Amino acid sequence: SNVSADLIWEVSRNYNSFLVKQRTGTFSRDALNLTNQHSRKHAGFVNDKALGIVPAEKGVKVIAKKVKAANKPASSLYTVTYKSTARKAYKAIASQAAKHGYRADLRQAAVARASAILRSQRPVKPEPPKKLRGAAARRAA
Amino acid sequence: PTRFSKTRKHRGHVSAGKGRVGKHRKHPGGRGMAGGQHHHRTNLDKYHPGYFGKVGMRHFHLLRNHYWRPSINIDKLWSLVPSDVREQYLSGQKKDTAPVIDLLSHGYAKLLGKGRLPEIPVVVRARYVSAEAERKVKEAGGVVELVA
Amino acid sequence: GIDLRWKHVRSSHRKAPKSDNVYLKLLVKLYRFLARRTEAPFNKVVLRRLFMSRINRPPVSLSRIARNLKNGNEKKTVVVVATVTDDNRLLQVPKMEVAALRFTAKARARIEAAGGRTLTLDQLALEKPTGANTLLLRGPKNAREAVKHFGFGPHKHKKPYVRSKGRKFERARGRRRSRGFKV
Amino acid sequence: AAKKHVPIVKKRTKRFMRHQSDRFKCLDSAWRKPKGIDNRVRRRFKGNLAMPSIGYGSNKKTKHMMPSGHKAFLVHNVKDVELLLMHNRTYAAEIAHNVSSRKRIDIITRAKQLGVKVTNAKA
Amino acid sequence: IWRKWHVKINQGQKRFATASALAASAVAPLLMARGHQVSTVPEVPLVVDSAA
RNA sequence: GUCCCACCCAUACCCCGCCCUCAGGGUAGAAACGAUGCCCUGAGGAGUAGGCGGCCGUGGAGGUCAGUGACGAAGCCUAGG
RNA sequence: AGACUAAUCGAACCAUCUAGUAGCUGGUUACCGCCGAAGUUUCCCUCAGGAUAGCAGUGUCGACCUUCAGUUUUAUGAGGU
RNA sequence: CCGGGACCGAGGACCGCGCUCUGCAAGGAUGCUGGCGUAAUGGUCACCAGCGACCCGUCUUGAAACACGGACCAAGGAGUCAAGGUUUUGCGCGAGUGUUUGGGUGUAAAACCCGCACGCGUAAUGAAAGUGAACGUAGGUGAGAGCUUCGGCGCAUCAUCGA
RNA sequence: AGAGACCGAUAGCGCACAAGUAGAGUGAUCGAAAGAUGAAAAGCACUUUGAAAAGAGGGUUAAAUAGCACGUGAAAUUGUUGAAAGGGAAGCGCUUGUGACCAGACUUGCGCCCGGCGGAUCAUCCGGUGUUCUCACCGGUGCACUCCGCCGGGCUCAGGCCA
Ligand SMILES: [Mg+2]
Ligand SMILES: [Mg+2]
Ligand SMILES: [Mg+2]
Ligand SMILES: [Mg+2]
Ligand SMILES: [Mg+2]
Ligand SMILES: [Mg+2]
Ligand SMILES: [Mg+2]
Ligand SMILES: [Mg+2]
Ligand SMILES: [Mg+2]
Ligand SMILES: [Mg+2]
Ligand SMILES: [Mg+2]
Ligand SMILES: [Mg+2]
Ligand SMILES: [Mg+2]
Ligand SMILES: [Mg+2]
Ligand SMILES: [Mg+2]
Ligand SMILES: [Mg+2]
Ligand SMILES: [Mg+2]
Ligand SMILES: [Mg+2]
Ligand SMILES: [Mg+2]
Ligand SMILES: [Mg+2]
Ligand SMILES: [Mg+2]
Ligand SMILES: [Mg+2]
Ligand SMILES: [Mg+2]
Ligand SMILES: [Mg+2]
Ligand SMILES: [Mg+2]
Ligand SMILES: [Mg+2]
Ligand SMILES: [Mg+2]
Ligand SMILES: [Mg+2]
Ligand SMILES: [Mg+2]
Ligand SMILES: [Mg+2]
Ligand SMILES: [Mg+2]
Ligand SMILES: [Mg+2]
Ligand SMILES: [Mg+2]
Ligand SMILES: [Mg+2]
Ligand SMILES: [Mg+2]
Ligand SMILES: [Mg+2]
Ligand SMILES: [Mg+2]
Ligand SMILES: [Mg+2]
Ligand SMILES: [Mg+2]
Ligand SMILES: [Mg+2]
Ligand SMILES: [Mg+2]
Ligand SMILES: [Mg+2]
Ligand SMILES: [Mg+2]
Ligand SMILES: [Mg+2]
Ligand SMILES: [Mg+2]
Ligand SMILES: [Mg+2]
Ligand SMILES: [Mg+2]
Ligand SMILES: [Mg+2]
Ligand SMILES: [Mg+2]
Ligand SMILES: [Mg+2]
Ligand SMILES: [Mg+2]
Ligand SMILES: [Mg+2]
Repeated sequence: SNVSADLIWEVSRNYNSFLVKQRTGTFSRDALNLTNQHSRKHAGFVNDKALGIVPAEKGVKVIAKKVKAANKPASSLYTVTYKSTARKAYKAIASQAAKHGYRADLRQAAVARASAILRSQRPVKPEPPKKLRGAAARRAA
Repeated sequence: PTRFSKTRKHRGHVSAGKGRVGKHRKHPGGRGMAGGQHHHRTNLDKYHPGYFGKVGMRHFHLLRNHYWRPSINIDKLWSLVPSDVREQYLSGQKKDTAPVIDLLSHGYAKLLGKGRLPEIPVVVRARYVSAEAERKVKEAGGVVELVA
Repeated sequence: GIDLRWKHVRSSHRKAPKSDNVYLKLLVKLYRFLARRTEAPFNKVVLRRLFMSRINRPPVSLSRIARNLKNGNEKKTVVVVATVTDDNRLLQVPKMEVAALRFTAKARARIEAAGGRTLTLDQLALEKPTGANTLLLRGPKNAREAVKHFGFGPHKHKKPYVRSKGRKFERARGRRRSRGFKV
Repeated sequence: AAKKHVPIVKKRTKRFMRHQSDRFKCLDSAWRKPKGIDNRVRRRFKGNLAMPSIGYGSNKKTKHMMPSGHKAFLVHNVKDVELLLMHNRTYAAEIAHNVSSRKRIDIITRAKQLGVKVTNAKA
Repeated sequence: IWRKWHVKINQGQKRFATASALAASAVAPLLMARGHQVSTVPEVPLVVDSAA
């Protein structure tokens, strides 16, 4: 055939609508891109098998590409929400990524993304008051 | 496009790549083909031997149509037959019929004899024919006939 | 100081294709892997020829293939990293298996009609990853109109740059003894 | 805290000021390579301004790194700052100058949630 | 005014480009990478009954 | 004038770090990669005229960022980063 | 008196041909990286200029072939300082 | 074989050469401890100090020149475009190739479609009349990448003798 | 009459304005500069000082440092204020010092034990869906020698600057 993951990467390597390039780095805002980096490894929209993790209301929501529905986008994503426990979510995501050979190279990235989202969903601590060093004398008067 | 040109790279460099001693003046050496038998003679003799002088006789009011006689070789003679019929002849499904080729209809006037011919009879109608082409057609078993 | 005649000398050969063809890039990746992971010099030669410009990949005709198919080469697979064209002068196309960068429509049709086989270079890599039983062919590099003009000079019999051909165009004084001298 | 990294070395802190820009107001201080035939700076006379060279290039490990060890990433909204979710130890968000105050507050709140350092958070 | 405003393109190359664009239009990743919202599209070469 | 000892320092020499250039290798039954990437090793760096490469900036056009903005765009000033 | 002919006269003023031609003078606009000269040959109403070869850059290609060398050695010629 | 001093610590799981072999000074710094946790370190600016430092551009063998231009500032300001040619890139098709003079059509200067002729190429040579390209598996010799059944087959290209 | 990958008030026609105008020349001819308050003049009533121009109050406005010298308002150049240096130039490079003024970093985070508080899944099993067909999700069960979170104490590890 004329179309493959390598061909799609060849045609989308230099520019695509998900690319965000600037000094100090080039990122990708693709939904199926763990680490949000621009590379064949993580450009999930070009690969037949890919994973994406987004925040849920209380846990994480994981989408995986279904290989048989690559031409049917409305039914091309297998979605599952994990809102029980951080460790159970990690276990399920790691199984999803490695047990059946579905992008085993993305296991660490997917677990780290789930951990980062769950950490962000925690309450934030208030910032300590900011001290003054040169403004202290001028504002003390 | 202007952004790919070397003038953009010469910005900030005085003399724009034309040198400081030689300065890109207007026309040193003259315009066009000035000095062909002089300062430019070295070039006009190294390249273009035969630039100067006359050779041969004149033809007032030359009408190019008088000399129209495009030529085709016998090696491409069989390419004038349609591909299916040509394949039938080459494989041998006829051997009782001969193809008659109208070179003038195909746009040719003279038949030349560069290539080889398969041993298949073929009638060729041509205004002109070379001796070798005629001999080769006859040996292949056909004939050439003059048609004007 | 180190007193060197040459410093920072760059390699004079191509290291990648100047083309932006995506399929050519994929083919180059495939043959880079093959040339790295195999001992066959065939793979390295094919990889280097995949970088080459079009004038460095002159076309090969069916008649040129037929010439080299003789003398014990009939069952070898013909490999041409170039375009394979047809030849009207060849009336009978021999049965042949050819892997080429591309084929013209007539060349492909005649090869298939003669009982032969047409392959791409990735198919060739699949069936013969080491290039075994292959016949690697190149087209005529110098058979080009521009080359006829190269190196023009006295007593070199090259083609001059003229706007037209005729008695009035570069044929007098420098080309015959009746007009001073000949070349 | 940023990722462990080798100490940051600059090799130079001065700006490579243009020749005679200190004497002529028509000359901006931005560096220009002197092309003059007699130019002492071009000929590298002792005691003159230095010309920039590739030898001054910073270490590849610490290039584009602010003293805290982070690389600046310019963000214009919350969705932009969310791109740094997996990079809170290597990248710090810098809010664009033309961002409104409410959007700045939203970006700062989201960056606090994500643990991403903001270089220009105070306002 | 006699600047070369228009560009002559081979018809064969025009037809290749058109065919290549048509082929690319059938690849779902390419639509998203070009910025189309096709997450709810039932099938990438989306065909609607001509009776509609 | 001759002979001897110690010492001073060049952008030279030696050792080390870093930048770039050039060169030579590794990297897929892919747990895979801005393969235009990464990893390993060696050497080299003056330059007018001039050549080539890569990049920065400006006016306008197509696509895209579901981009920024009267809760303040652009511009301008700034011994603040 | 080459004087005067509207402050203009060894050929007035105005507009146009006209952006007249100049081998001559002046100028010719961001950065970094790599390479890097010549003022010599032959011809030219040639001598403040050209073409021509040389020196230079870039792009390649060829098996980069086991050859190449501003060097020494050995053997063997020439020269008239 | 013993001291005394200086500068430096690149790399980052293991892998290797090894030794004085439960370990080691053997393919690159660790261990212990103290003060401070802020303008203390550090950066920027102004000034003093030590050493260094001629005015740029240009022509030129040679410029800081008693060589020329430059009082200062803002804005403007100089290798463009067309035709023709050439070589080298990238493309499409390929013994062919080129739709767009024109016609058809159109959501109307776009896009799409069509073909007769024509240009270039497919044959050269001679002033011209004119003639016009295979003895050979399209030749022999020496090389020649790559294949090889290991006996040779020999691309491109070069030199050479032939047709 | 319709358009533009055109120009945008030193540009674009010489002319975006009472521009072929003002002005110059006997004349033929030559020939400029010059756009922008504000949404709306609401274009500053009134008091006071002054001969007046104006100033100071006051008023209009979202805004008067938008006041017909009117959007923004650069540089050259100038005034005041503050700091500093200066024995026939100054500027500048390397390097400290002083003074002034500052950006960061830090003020924690990980784990492991011992108590307190809260919750209901924590394993397992059953059923239904999904899926990469063995990995999950959703319901039912669980029901406190589980699981999760928040406080309090102790310990461990890492983490800033100068030594
Ligand atoms: Mg230069
Ligand atoms: Mg000049
Ligand atoms: Mg000269
Ligand atoms: Mg010249
Ligand atoms: Mg050196
Ligand atoms: Mg001779
Ligand atoms: Mg005679
Ligand atoms: Mg004569
Ligand atoms: Mg700096
Ligand atoms: Mg000089
Ligand atoms: Mg070095
Ligand atoms: Mg250099
Ligand atoms: Mg413009
Ligand atoms: Mg603003
Ligand atoms: Mg007289
Ligand atoms: Mg008069
Ligand atoms: Mg008079
Ligand atoms: Mg007169
Ligand atoms: Mg006049
Ligand atoms: Mg050099
Ligand atoms: Mg003469
Ligand atoms: Mg001169
Ligand atoms: Mg003598
Ligand atoms: Mg003598
Ligand atoms: Mg300090
Ligand atoms: Mg000083
Ligand atoms: Mg001095
Ligand atoms: Mg002189
Ligand atoms: Mg000078
Ligand atoms: Mg003097
Ligand atoms: Mg002079
Ligand atoms: Mg002069
Ligand atoms: Mg002057
Ligand atoms: Mg302007
Ligand atoms: Mg300007
Ligand atoms: Mg041209
Ligand atoms: Mg034709
Ligand atoms: Mg003829
Ligand atoms: Mg061999
Ligand atoms: Mg105007
Ligand atoms: Mg004006
Ligand atoms: Mg005007
Ligand atoms: Mg008048
Ligand atoms: Mg105004
Ligand atoms: Mg007011
Ligand atoms: Mg104001
Ligand atoms: Mg205002
Ligand atoms: Mg104003
Ligand atoms: Mg000022
Ligand atoms: Mg001085
Ligand atoms: Mg200091
Ligand atoms: Mg359950």
